[PDB]
Amino acid sequence: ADFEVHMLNKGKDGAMVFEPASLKVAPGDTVTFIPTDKGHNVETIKGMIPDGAEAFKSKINENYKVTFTAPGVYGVKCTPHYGMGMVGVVQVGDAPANLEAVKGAKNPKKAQERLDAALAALGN
Ligand SMILES: [Cu+2]
Repeated sequence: ADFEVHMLNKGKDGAMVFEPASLKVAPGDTVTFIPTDKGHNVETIKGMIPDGAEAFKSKINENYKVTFTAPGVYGVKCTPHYGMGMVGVVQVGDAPANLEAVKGAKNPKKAQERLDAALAALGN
């Protein structure tokens, strides 16, 4: 399955958002991060990627397709807008094994708020 996440200046949850900010996929699915607004990118957050994943960081304005192979929870940010809370979560598979690290990872306040809401939306 191939999914899309929009990078937006304004969305349902306010300014500087990924929509959807919460997504559950299967191993081998893809997610494309779409630069619907300019000025955004996607980057994995420190501490928020599972065993066997590779860190990643797109270029600003890049239409960025990730194939998710390693199971677990991924926290992503927009690099410039991380302090404004531009973040999202992708869960790959069921029963993610890296929740403790994910939940303990440090983040700016607005980021943490949105991450925690994304995680709760995933039933995590
Ligand atoms: Cu951004």
